[PDB]
Amino acid sequence: SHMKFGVNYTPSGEWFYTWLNPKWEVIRRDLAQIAELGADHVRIFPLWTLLQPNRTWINPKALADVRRMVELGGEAGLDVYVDVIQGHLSSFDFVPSWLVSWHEGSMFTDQSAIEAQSALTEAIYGTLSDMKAFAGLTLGNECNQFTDATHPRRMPANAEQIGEWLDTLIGLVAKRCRRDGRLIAHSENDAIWYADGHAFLPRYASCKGDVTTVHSWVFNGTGQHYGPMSCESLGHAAWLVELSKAFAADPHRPVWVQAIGAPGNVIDSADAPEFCRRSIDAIADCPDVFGVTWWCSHRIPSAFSDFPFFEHQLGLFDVDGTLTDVGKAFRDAIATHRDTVAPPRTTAIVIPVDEQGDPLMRAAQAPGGSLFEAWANLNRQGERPCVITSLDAGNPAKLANRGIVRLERVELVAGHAYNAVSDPAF
Amino acid sequence: SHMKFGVNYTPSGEWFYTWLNPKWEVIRRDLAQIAELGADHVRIFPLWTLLQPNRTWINPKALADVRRMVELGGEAGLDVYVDVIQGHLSSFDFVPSWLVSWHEGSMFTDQSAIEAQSALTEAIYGTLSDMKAFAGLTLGNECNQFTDATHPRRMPANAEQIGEWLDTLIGLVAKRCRRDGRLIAHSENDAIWYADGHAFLPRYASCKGDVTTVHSWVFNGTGQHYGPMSCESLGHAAWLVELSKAFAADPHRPVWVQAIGAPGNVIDSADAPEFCRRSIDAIADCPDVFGVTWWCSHRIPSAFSDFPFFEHQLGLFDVDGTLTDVGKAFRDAIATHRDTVAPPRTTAIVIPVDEQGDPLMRAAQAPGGSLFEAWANLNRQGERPCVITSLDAGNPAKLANRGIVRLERVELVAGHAYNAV
Ligand SMILES: CC(=O)N[C@@H]1[C@@H](O)[C@H](O)[C@@H](CO)O[C@H]1O
Ligand SMILES: CC(=O)N[C@@H]1[C@@H](O)[C@H](O)[C@@H](CO)O[C@H]1O
Ligand code: NA
Repeated sequence: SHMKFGVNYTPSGEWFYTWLNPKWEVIRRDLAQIAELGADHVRIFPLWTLLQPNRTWINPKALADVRRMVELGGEAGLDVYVDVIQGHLSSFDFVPSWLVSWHEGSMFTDQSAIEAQSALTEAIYGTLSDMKAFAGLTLGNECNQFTDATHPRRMPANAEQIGEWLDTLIGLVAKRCRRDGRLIAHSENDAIWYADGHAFLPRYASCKGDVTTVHSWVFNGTGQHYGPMSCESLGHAAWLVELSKAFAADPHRPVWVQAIGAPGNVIDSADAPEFCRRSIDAIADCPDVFGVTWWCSHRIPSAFSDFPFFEHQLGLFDVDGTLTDVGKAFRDAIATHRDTVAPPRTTAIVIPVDEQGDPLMRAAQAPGGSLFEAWANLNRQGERPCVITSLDAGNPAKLANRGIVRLERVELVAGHAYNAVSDPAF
Repeated sequence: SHMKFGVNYTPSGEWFYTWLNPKWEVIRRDLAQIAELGADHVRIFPLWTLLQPNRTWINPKALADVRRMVELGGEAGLDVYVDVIQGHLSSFDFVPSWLVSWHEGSMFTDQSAIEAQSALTEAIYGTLSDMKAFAGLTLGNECNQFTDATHPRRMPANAEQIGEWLDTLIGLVAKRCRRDGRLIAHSENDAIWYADGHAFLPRYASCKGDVTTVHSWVFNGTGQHYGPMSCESLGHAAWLVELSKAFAADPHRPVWVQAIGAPGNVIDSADAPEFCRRSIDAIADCPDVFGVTWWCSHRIPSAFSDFPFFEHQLGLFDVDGTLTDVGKAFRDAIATHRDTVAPPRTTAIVIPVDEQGDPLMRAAQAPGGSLFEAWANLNRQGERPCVITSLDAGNPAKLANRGIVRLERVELVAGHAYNAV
């Protein structure tokens, strides 16, 4: 099992505002730059407001521009994954006018909105279905943030409705994807792992869609509470990988670290290269990792305002296309880990779950929680821990299937370090 | 004093979603159709989300597309008025990501947002300043709806802050407009005239900017309470014209009926042509009317969803491009009233106001109110009433300046018909 290595593509010069009038020669250079790092894929992000400005009209020009960006990715030698619904990017919401204010509604429970997102998922897949470089689709970037209790314009949903939303949209394309050789996934931020009462449940990420996605951001309280270059912080992405597997029905389901960056609000810019290198060392020591997709390709121009300041500095390339120090670190990490194979992990911490396989207390596996710290401490001691649920602890078939020979039990104690946002202003 | 006649331009085929990828040959045909009616101007509506996707970046392609649309209006023989901030159109809000949810803010009070709207106003004027067909700008369509308490995502402001917002944005371009021969205006929905407690005040519409704008929509309770083809309904636009003048410092300031339609949620479709004709008859008998701008040019395609159903039928041309019966009525109204000059109105009903010139009770001038009905009843009787405030009533200079020789005082009685949506 060998990891893919890719980059989340932020267009240079105009960011995602480039979709209004893409500068195709710049986008061509951007993607060639990414390929020259040794990346094998990119993840790209069209805007929902431009794709679907009316509930029952999808803009053909927006679809054609997505196709053109995929085409240029292929011409650079990259596989291209497309996120369908943004939705949310870098602290900003892009919600079409037919779901705001006078037309406020929940994308998760309004049947007419669900039908619209279904039409959009089918239109994106159908537009791209003939492209050799089109590698797969994700429903959208961290869509669960819209339903969290923290959201200022929350779209309500209970957990059963979220399950139906995922099943509906994934089920539109899952059969096509498997027959065509493409991937279908969905993406939640870490509230799915950490926030008690959150309507997206851990098993949804680990059982629905073809691969589990995790987005690893140590500004979530981990870097603040333990230190930016602590083992808890450097190992955070590996923790999410191993945590997610506890909730998977498939004992070797791949886990995609679909976004990870070195955020300057907690990690000193001089440490970001080492953070990159050592975070990927830790990821590479987890079996069945689908790939690592760094956030992000290009710095945000300083002309653009209201981003959390660190978001500007996340790029592997600066605004002119020059490689940054983190870019150099990621390039070297790809070369280092192209054929790293991780050995099985055989000591498991046990997460108490209910009869449906859901955590009794997600706060216990959040930064500062008893389960979070049990894993981190076994990790620091060199024991390479994995994670199972209490239900599977009594299932020798799955245990033997994963090669687990030792169990570690701890009680639930909530952590209080978790940050649901990236910046104090939110 | 002669009226201009124009149309609010809704692009055929794709509505304002056309701004994503304008079909310029279709837009050229749209504007040629409008000119063939005998219209002399159009009002057009760029989208804020496309113009200013970041607080400190205005999209040059969006500016250039506005310029191209103005150019084609001129080539069709039309003057083009541009609304800067949409903002709000036909029940939908278009608010950039940097002012919503995690970035929620008030366009009326957040200084950084005010500076962004200032940059956008200057960029629109500067982009269009060399265009012969560019006739003027309005800050945006019914922007006050964002601060109304009825709005589900309200942008708060008190009346003093609204006044400063207007003064700030208008003052950016007012001198340039006067020097270049163009107009600067702002636009509120009728909450400014009717909604007690609303932070936009009547005198703002009648004193700030170069001309008063009124948008006349009888689904506001007038048609429901009196009947869609009652004199109260047919005269509602003329009423807004004459009511607005009471709060104007300038005794001959022009009043622009900048939007008026025959909404099918209260007016039977078979009656809409007569509603058009007779509403304009009443408007044409008010002096100092800048113009009448019908809502709207082209019907919204039935493929588009979530509009109030009546919005689909407001266009003068059908989805196939054929002239509707209301379009024929508007075309004939232009021919009828191109050279109508309204004589002075000399009998005034008096609006009690406080020392700042604000109504003591806006509900009394709202549908169902005593002042609203006193005007409609005098107009129905052929008395051609105008409107002054109680402050005016003890100012012989202004009274003489407007030619007012008779006053009618009426006791305040609140109306209850007003619909804010
Ligand atoms: C409002 C806010 O800051 N949201 C951020 C989001 O932009 C980011 O993608 C995510 C990563 O986990 O973390 C959230 O807290
Ligand atoms: C939410 C809603 O219906 N808003 C409408 C607005 O679209 C219309 O332009 C205006 C005309 O006066 O009346 C408001 O009530
Ligand atoms: Na529960």
